[PDB]
Amino acid sequence: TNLVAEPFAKLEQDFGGSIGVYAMDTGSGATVSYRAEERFPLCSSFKGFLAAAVLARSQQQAGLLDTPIRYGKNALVPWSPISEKYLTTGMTVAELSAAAVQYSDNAAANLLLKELGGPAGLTAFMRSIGDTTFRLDRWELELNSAIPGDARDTSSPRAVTESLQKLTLGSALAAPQRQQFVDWLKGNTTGNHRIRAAVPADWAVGDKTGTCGVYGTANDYAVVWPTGRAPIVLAVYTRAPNKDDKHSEAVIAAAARLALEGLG
Ligand SMILES: *C(=O)N1C[C@H](NOS(=O)(=O)O)CC[C@H]1C(N)=O
Repeated sequence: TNLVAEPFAKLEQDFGGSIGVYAMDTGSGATVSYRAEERFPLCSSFKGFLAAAVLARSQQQAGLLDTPIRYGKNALVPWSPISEKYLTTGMTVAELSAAAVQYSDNAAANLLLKELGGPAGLTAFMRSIGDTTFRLDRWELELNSAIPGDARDTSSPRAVTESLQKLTLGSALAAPQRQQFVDWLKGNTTGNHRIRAAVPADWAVGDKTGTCGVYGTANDYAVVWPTGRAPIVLAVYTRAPNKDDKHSEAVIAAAARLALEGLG
């Protein structure tokens, strides 16, 4: 039996789908795992790892992050509020990266993906840090289709958490670039009702959300710094079997609460 798992199973049954959770206490090595190795659509959440890959490239291409990109109107797609606002100005690669992370800007994500050689390029970066699960296959907006059983544009809660740790706390990025990634995550604007809602207000959080919407499909991943303790890294993903099934932020927050509670 798995008593630790029963509250999660209860939660996803009330929800009407599947919830996937993985949390790592980087001090103790303790973990909390629920459907941790099943695939879930990435939706917008891929944009965190996208920003990381751009940061890694900027270590080896001098002035890359400072480079202005003067994109045209044909680079724009729905829900690109920052990219639209800066259309007549242009944006640096840094600014695009922060827009992708902190506002989930779609156009900014597509412009950066192009710089890396498209979804296959981001996938190759993820492989280079030892992540064999992550895959990005399509661009915005098609990557959000979230069709049950389609492996395209998916990862697992465990692989996400493991890769997040490597990039934010490990050595996969050089220190200045690691700190930039952490700062982008900390300044995220879209995650207030997800993992941030599960966390004491005095603990620092950096996160990135995803919301495909269809098939009850949404997610959040985070690094959490509890006051006086090593950081906790975690990922919460949801999906559901019917196209009209509605995602729930509350369910992502409740799952996060159970992970933090289950840790030692
Ligand atoms: C990503 O899943 N999305 C981008 C945008 N904001 O969502 S997020 O903050 O939950 O990441 C709208 C939904 C979506 C998309 N359809 O591109």
